[PDB]
Amino acid sequence: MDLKVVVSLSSRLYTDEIAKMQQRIGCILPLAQNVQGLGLGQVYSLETVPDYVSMYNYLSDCTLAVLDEVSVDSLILTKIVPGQTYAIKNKYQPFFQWHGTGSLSVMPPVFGREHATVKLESNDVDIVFPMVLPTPIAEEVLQKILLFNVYSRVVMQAPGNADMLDVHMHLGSVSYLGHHYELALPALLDNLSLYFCIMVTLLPRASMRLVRGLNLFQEMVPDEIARIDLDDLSVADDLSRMRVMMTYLQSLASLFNLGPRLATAAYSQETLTATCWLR
Amino acid sequence: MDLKVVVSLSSRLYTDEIAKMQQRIGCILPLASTHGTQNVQGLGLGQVYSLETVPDYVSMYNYLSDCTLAVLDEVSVDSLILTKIVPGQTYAIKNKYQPFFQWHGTGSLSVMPPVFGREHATVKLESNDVDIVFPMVLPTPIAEEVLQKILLFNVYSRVVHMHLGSVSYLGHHYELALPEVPGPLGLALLDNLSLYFCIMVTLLPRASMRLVRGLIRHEHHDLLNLFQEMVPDEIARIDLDDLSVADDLSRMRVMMTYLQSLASLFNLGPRLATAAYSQETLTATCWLR
Amino acid sequence: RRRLQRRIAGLLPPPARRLNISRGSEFTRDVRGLVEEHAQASSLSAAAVWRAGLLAPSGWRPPVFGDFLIHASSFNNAEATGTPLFQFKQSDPFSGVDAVFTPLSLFILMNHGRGLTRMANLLYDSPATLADLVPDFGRLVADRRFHNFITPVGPLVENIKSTYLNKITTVVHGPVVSKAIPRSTVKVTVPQEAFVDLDAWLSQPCPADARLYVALTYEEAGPRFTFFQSSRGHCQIMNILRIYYSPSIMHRYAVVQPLHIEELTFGAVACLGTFSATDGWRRSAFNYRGSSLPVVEIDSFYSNVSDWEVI
Amino acid sequence: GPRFTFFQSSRGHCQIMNILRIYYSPSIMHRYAVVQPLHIEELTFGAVACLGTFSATDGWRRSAFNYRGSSLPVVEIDSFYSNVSDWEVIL
Repeated sequence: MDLKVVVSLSSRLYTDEIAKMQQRIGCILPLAQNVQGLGLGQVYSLETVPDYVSMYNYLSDCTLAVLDEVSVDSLILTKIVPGQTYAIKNKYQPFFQWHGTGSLSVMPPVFGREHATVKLESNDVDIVFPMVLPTPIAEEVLQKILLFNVYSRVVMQAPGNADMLDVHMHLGSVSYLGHHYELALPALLDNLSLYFCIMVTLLPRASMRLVRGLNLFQEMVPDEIARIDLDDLSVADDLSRMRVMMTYLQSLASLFNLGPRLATAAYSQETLTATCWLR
Repeated sequence: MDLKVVVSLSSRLYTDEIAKMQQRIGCILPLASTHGTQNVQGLGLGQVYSLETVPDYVSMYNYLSDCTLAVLDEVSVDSLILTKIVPGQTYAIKNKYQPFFQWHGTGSLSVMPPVFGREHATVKLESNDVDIVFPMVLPTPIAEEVLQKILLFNVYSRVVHMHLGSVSYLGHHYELALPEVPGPLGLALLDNLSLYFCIMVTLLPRASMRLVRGLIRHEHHDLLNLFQEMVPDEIARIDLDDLSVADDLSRMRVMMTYLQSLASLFNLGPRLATAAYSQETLTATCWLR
Repeated sequence: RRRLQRRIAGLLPPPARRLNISRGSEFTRDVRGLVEEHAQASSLSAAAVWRAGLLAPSGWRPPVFGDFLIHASSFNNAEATGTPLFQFKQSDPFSGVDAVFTPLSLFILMNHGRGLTRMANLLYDSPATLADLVPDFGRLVADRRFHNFITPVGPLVENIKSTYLNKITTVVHGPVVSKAIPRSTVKVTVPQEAFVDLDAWLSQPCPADARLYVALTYEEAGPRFTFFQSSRGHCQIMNILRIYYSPSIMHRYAVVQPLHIEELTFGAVACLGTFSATDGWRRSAFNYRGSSLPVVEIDSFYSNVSDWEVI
Repeated sequence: GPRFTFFQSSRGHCQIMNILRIYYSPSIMHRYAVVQPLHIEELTFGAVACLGTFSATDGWRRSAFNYRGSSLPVVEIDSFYSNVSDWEVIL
């Protein structure tokens, strides 16, 4: 079949734009054809706050596409389907090695906007690429950025319980299969940390309503501090609490799944290219 | 690959049934088998959704995620033709559904059992005494709220509740059918959620309570409106301790894998990726994600 | 050369049909050729199955293969073809050698420290090089992180023999076919003593493809590998194994201490592929020079390995 | 308990009795040390019997015996000539 999608470039590029595109040819790019909303760069603009949850929901909504050639007037890219495979490359300025890892995540880049972008000065837009990275690295950087947000908020409010340097000691670097990567951490990512925060502080009353739904067997295993609570609450506020509880828990749980999870078979470290099929 | 099953009827279709089927062409229908010729007795969701028993939609979720999926193209006299859905093939699906949920977001849709009432999708054949029910097709943000309302009426049967019963959509509000007792597998799913909550109530961090305390007292977000300026004493009595980093990171690793377990537990029913949804034709070129 | 021309004439896709809308009389012979092609690509004769071989290049796909380099000492060349291999995650940057595990070698990795035992210790008598082959086994099943360092790469299809530096070629994703240019079909051989059919344990919708699941678990005796076969989905089979793991939740109730997060986690499951649900599994017997064990034989496998989803 | 140990030898009966006394002289002291001969009949220690001859050159070429699942080492004596004899006590 035909799958070669052309993006309608109205403006002809200069030579440094060709250099900045040929640096990152093997990576993937999302989609909505038009050229303004062609990538994830519309979230990382100055138009909206760099929020995480709407970025991830757009990224799970929007299809992806890998590009093979770049010309000066036409952006040639092939879109992703679950049918066949494509060859993708890890050409991100935050570098990560695919040494035999069969799983790949497409998370929004929380390594900063400048670390994952291509800035088009002559063109109207400033495009970015989403982070393609192995899934244990992905969940690890999710943990170490989420707790960095929480532990940074707790020291903005009162640093008498946590310390910025001590949480930066353990949360400054991930380590997986020997490759010791660094986390450039300086607001961003406040919606997700607030979601997780209100969700884990709302789970005790949810678990107690669940254990009073249907006895001492499953009531023994909660700890004695998380067991004692006063059972005096009206039906309206508690109904709203449980509704928004399972709402944001569904958002959180589908968030901790990393979108359309790419899979690779043989990664050539010589060519930085692996066969990649949608999974 | 001519994937074209012919579901032959046992008896002759009447004219009002012909108009009722031909009004609903291109809608999602589940098959029992994938073999070259099936029968109406065994077609559709009517074998698991009967008028006899309680509507248990969780076993229907599991039947839908198990069984193959199809869309209807031809209804003639004495026969109707179905087209199977395989991964790797793009199909045209028209929004001909009586609970009008517009797919203007063009996100991932979800096949759902007709929780919104049998009577709008109980499409009737009096040729053979069979009641084909069409499963409802709706987007994912309405799918998560109908699934949480299904899981919440079972826990709020004991202890206003019209907000719990009816769905909250931006365009319209449709009333769905709620059974009082969910059934065997809905109670099994809520029991699995109960054991998950009773186990992971102690696998929660302690700096988030300091976060919600400092943010309710210091900088009230829009997202902190649910407490209405109220904190229990449980938050303080798990804030009586000092905060650490290693056991919190390990608790967070097992937390991410348990919330992945929660995600794939709540992910019920097949999910189809849309591509270039046409509002004017009311159809959407989709493949099975 | 003439044999090569007469063979390359056979392996040749047909030319596409033409419509000459511009001329008038050519449209007659165009639609005449169209009905001539249709009537002998539809009617019951040998001309019907003749058109099934041209394949029209969504129907057929060439599969990918996994080329890996191991030592010949960790491998037994006397095995049958469709052996589900388990690659281990290597921590070194430029290693080149990867720890693959046939289920017999996986069985002697399992039991050493704690018939399948007889066949496994008859093909893989030495436990020193293979327990040495992993960096650590007891702590890695103690921290319950052994699952993420085990990745499946599907069944073997062609093993080139070697005195040392053995190379295995396995189908990781897609339809399992042999690699030789004379064609053969690889039967996936899985030993019965770690296999079960889940419908024999359950005791009704006819599916398209019945999947094959592997569920490594952390049992109190040690590691246990189970090759599950089911009729259902991934999000379905995790619920089915939630019903099956009835003593596992009792063991999880048994550990009073919550801060030790090892014993709250009980293994992970992985979807290896999708075979023919109609042409079901057969029981076969892979023989060695000492014994012969019952081996579950699956034909027509379409492999797509899933991640380790934690129970 | 008893054992049925076999012996191949190219020597006479008169030599095989004495050389088996010499070979089993650790076991005579062993049996005297682990049990004490309170009664008369336990003073005896084993007996032999000549079973037959074969050519000493190409005898006892080793082989293997395979059952359904196992294999034990077996010995194999060619061109035998069975001559049984009576039980000469060894002590």
